[PDB]
Amino acid sequence: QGPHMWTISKEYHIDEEVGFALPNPQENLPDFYNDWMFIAKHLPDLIESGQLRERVEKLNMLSIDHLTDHKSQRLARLVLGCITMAYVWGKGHGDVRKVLPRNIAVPYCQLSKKLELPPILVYADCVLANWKKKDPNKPLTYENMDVLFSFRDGDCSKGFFLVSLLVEIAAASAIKVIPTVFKAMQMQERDTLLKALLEIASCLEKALQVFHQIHDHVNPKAFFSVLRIYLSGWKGNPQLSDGLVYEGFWEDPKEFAGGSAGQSSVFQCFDVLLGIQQTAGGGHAAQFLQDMRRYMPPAHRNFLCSLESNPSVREFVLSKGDAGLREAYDACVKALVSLRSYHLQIVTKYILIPASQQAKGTGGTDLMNFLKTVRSTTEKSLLKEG
Ligand code: HEM
Ligand SMILES: COc1cc(F)c(-n2cc([C@H](O)c3c(C4CC4)ncc4cncn34)nn2)cc1F
Repeated sequence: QGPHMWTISKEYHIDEEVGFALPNPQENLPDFYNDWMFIAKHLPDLIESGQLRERVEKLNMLSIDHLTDHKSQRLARLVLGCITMAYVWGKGHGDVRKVLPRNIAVPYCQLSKKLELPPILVYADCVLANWKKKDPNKPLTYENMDVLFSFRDGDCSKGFFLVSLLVEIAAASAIKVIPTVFKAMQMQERDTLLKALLEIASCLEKALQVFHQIHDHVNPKAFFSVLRIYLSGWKGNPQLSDGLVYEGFWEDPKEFAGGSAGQSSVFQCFDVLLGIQQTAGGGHAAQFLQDMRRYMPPAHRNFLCSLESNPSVREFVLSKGDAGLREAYDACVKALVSLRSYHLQIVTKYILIPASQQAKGTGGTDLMNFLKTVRSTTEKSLLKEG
């Protein structure tokens, strides 16, 4: 019949409440994995004391066969991924391990192959599956939430991961409007389309207000001098120029990029929907965002290329000579420009200024240039405002 997004199929694994985030993540693994759980839950103490690497090297190789459902496999990825970052970087002062012991590398790679995700911590692990409600009968607010794992005391990982998650959830409230958009275009329902675009804009405007909470829960000194170390990967990294050896799984060292919000499917989703061709051309920013799709869960990666197969919303609006429809489309693009402009100020506070008192991103190239290119591509998609 063809690529028609008239409904969001349950096979895309997009939750009605939390969107691309993992709904009600599992907190405990079966008892068989207690040795992994003790290490993952005590990374601040084990790293600070210099005992982390020895505790990891003492592990027996545990089979992944006892992780029988999706949520336990996602929790185990988050546990193994946090342990791997702590093992590779240690205290973060130049003494790096270039070989991941087989006792963790083998189950980590087996589980990563099973979930079609690389054997490195991704945004879907440390943001989308790394959370819980303190009280299940209370709403999804910062006060009623916590992360499952942190790297070091005072690293601000709770604030950084949770505010990223909250923004991600706020933007997700617009996903349910996508089938209304495609259906209104197919059925030539102008008023329905206009109303749907304004609702998407409203959601993206609310996501910016949610972002303001970053200042209360993250401090620049801790983010840049402490958390930054554990967010780093091994692709174009001079500290691990050939990548990491996953002992017992692969013969040669392998390179994988560190976790990135370029792996967020909700932001890539609205750029695709609005025809902001962030992945077009052969430039660095476009190549990076396309590359980050292979670091997203497979159903979410599938949702994005499915959106790309649908008719263009931008081309539909551009061809109508309808001021009301063009304004509603621009309200969506404007809300993304506003988010990106505010995020540039956040990056200046949390990265640029601390770095100046001491910038390359996950892609190995200047992060300010990447962000400004992404923002500029969005601003240039406005049909009028200039
Ligand atoms: C302490 C605050 C923050 C800092 C320092 C920060 C830093 C960065 C950096 C360095 C990048 C470039 C990509 C990379 O190198 O991995 C990036 C991209 C991005 N960030 Fe953040 N970020 C912050 C907060 C947030 C929050 C709360 C969100 C909400 C989900 C967010 C969403 C994004 C998105 C979607 C991108 C991809 C580029 C774009 O779509 O404009 N960031 N961020
Ligand atoms: C030179 O100094 C630095 C360079 C940097 F690249 C970073 N860095 C990288 C990320 C990453 O993209 C990220 C993540 C990941 C954990 C998955 N999660 C949420 C998020 C929101 N926006 C970005 N997010 N955030 N900061 C930090 C640095 F200090």
